[PDB]
Amino acid sequence: APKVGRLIYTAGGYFRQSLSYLEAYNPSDGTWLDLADLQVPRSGLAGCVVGGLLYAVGGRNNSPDGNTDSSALDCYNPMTNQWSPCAPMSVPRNRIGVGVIDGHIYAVGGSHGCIHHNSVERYEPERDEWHLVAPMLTRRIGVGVAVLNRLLYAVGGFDGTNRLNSAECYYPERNEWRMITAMNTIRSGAGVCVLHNCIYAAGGYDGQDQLNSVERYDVETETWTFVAPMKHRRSALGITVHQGRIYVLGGYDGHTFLDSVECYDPDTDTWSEVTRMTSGRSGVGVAVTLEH
Amino acid sequence: PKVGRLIYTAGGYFRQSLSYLEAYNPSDGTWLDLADLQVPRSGLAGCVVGGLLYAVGGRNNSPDGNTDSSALDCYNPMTNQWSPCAPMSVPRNRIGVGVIDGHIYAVGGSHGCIHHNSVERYEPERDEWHLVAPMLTRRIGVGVAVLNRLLYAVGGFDGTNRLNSAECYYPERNEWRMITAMNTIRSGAGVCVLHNCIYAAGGYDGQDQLNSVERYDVETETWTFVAPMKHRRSALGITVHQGRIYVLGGYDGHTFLDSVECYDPDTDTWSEVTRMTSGRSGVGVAVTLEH
Ligand SMILES: O=C(O)[C@H]1CCCC[C@H]1C(=O)N1CCc2ccccc2[C@H]1CN1C(=O)c2ccccc2C1=O
Ligand code: NA
Repeated sequence: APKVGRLIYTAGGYFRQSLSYLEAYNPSDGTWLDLADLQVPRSGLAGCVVGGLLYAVGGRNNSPDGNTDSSALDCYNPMTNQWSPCAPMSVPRNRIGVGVIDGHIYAVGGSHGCIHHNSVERYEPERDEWHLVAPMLTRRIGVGVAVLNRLLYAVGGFDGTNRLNSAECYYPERNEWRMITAMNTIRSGAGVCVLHNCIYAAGGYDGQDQLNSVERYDVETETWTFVAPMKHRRSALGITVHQGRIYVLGGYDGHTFLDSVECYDPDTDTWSEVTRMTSGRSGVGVAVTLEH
Repeated sequence: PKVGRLIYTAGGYFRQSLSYLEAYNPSDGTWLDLADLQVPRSGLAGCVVGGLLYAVGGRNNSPDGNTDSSALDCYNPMTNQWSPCAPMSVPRNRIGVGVIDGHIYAVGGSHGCIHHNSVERYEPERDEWHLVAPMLTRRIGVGVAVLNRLLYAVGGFDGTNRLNSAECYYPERNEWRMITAMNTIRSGAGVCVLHNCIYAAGGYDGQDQLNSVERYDVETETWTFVAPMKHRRSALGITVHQGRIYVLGGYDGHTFLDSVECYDPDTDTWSEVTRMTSGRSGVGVAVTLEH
């Protein structure tokens, strides 16, 4: 009983300045929707869907006349096509990673000016409150976050001095972090998601170049393995999964800003370009309408 | 009375950091296309000392990468050539500068996350930078004016909030003192001196771009609004030529302005006198000195 009419949202991003675009792609018919724009333009933000509502978390408003790190949590309702402000986070978080467990949004890492966060906080939609949980073992900005077996995985990033290939796993019931096996490649701003019980890490920045390589983590073998690489090299990419296929949206390749949207098929182990965004951008917040 | 003075505009930003050097003559209304900067940059500040234009600080903002500048480059109008001078101790994007007794003061600015309260002074004869007493507040996007041999730092951004505050530097004592705060919060506003009053035109208050203009009389210690500009503009270049303020370019929230307005203090009115060859923001502006 698969759900029909699910939409891959893309919120915010950067192209010469921070963007406020909210657009929705339908993978079935291949159409794009031009939805209500963000109140404040934002890049380096993260997107997630909880209970039929899209959330935009953290980021930064990069403009020609100054920069401002965001602690904002804004909620988009598809029925009304309207953004509504929620309770803001305890601290601003640019280049943030987020994950959802038991209907609560986890805000992981990110930066506030010079402060590279290892702190993590949890949002409860029912009472509109943020609360700090156990902090990470490593400071991480540009961190990719994945949820698997009711555990939160923080993958890659940048601690302020070193660019990270390491990763750690959070345990909500115990409230503690534990380091897992490090990746084969150093990655900051990589697209991290979960597909068929494996944590993927696509693209990112290794300190030298933007990456097109993709590797997945099998939790039982505790081993990172390379799969088919993407066509285009990209960091700060939006990522998500829809009906057994990973979708990577936009990004930055060291020179241009990508409008390309590649689609990974795990059965054949091949990437294919399915569509293009209305304009090239990086640092977007991406999510999908939930299954059921 | 010197004639043939030129309003220079160096650097700027449109899509990426620019390396334009153009000069406007207010007398005949002509534009000159002079030698380009060796490295493109925006958020810089321009000043003239002894017949030589200087380009201080800034930021090479491009799609390939972003790099804050600690560079001092000197333009000679006789040779139409840029020459590199001794660099500053630290990079300073969105810098403010003022000249006192032939020395260039580099005030505030940013180096990535770091918002400077530090100030350093350049000696053209020795080609040396030296740190003086730091400001009481960290300021980026600060406007600098020089009146009665005192340097005034007006407005800006301290890393958390945009500022309406201002402070005055005393070169002989080497210390800063807070003056009366502005009526409006301003970052990236055009600050200059005219008829013994420190003007503060436009800017960015965090929410919107401003068209309002207010001036500070040093004796009354009071900020007072004057006639506002036609266009709302932040990150604008500003200068004074024969008793009239000239604001060049800027950013209005949507477009990058090519407009150049001119303020007449006798009538308290602005008027569009010319257009730049292309719209831009974060330009370094200065004028040929008067006798
Ligand atoms: O995040 C920021 O501070 C600002 C800095 C100014 C540009 C926007 C943004 C930024 O740099 N991002 C996007 C968000 C994001 C999110 C996660 C990881 C990395 C990033 C990097 C990716 N990236 C670059 O490194 C870069 C360098 C130069 C131009 C454009 C870019 C670019 O798009
Ligand atoms: Na903006």
